[PDB]
Amino acid sequence: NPMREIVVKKLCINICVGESGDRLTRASKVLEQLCEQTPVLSRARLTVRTFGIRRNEKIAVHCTVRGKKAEELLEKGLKVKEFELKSYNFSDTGSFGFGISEHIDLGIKYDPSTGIYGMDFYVVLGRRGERVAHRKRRVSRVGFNHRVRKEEAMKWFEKVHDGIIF
RNA sequence: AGUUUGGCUGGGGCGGCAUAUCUGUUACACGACAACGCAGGUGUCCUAAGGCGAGCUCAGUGGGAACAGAAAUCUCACGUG
Ligand SMILES: [Mg+2]
Ligand SMILES: [Mg+2]
Ligand code: NA
Repeated sequence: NPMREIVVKKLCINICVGESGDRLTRASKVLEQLCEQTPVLSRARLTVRTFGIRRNEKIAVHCTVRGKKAEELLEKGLKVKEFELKSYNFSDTGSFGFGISEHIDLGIKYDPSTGIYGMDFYVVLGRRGERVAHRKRRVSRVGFNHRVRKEEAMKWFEKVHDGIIF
């Protein structure tokens, strides 16, 4: 069927830094730069003495991207990881992710003020017509065979660009 | 000089509060029912923790992502409470 193909729904970038000061402020500037889109902050839940954080205190910053920018951002990440992944990176849901250690490598001019950060990339894949599980009116469940499974995920990956090590 | 120096109570005293009151059970499938019977509360707190409209779904579990681990943040699914 023409609309049984697998497309990329969204790509989510997350930066999980500690503290709630200038480190968070600079990280937000870096993310909104690479994302050309306003990011949002996140607050903790519990209080942990070991991690030195309190409840509802600013910790991380993240954003989500859909469309062409999502596609090209994904390409840059795979280029940094030379289009090479591992077997234990794909979930049975039908998604996968990875992480770069230095934000310089993506092709961003280093600035001596912001510093160097690492980031997380997560990609969600699914067919067309999943809105039935998200619309306000007459919400239902997607069919089982229509759902995306893990085996089809790597096959999609190799099709666009191979290089998976089991 | 005048007067007073609580009560209940398996005698009275010391102890306790069964002295004004709320929930479950004793209580015998309407209602009502005792003991110093059992297990616990009350003399406060809130300009929002009051009023309404809208949006959302909780506890938890499983699969995934640099530092990150049993436990930090992001994502998908299940989830009659
Ligand atoms: Mg009767
Ligand atoms: Mg009765
Ligand atoms: Na007496």
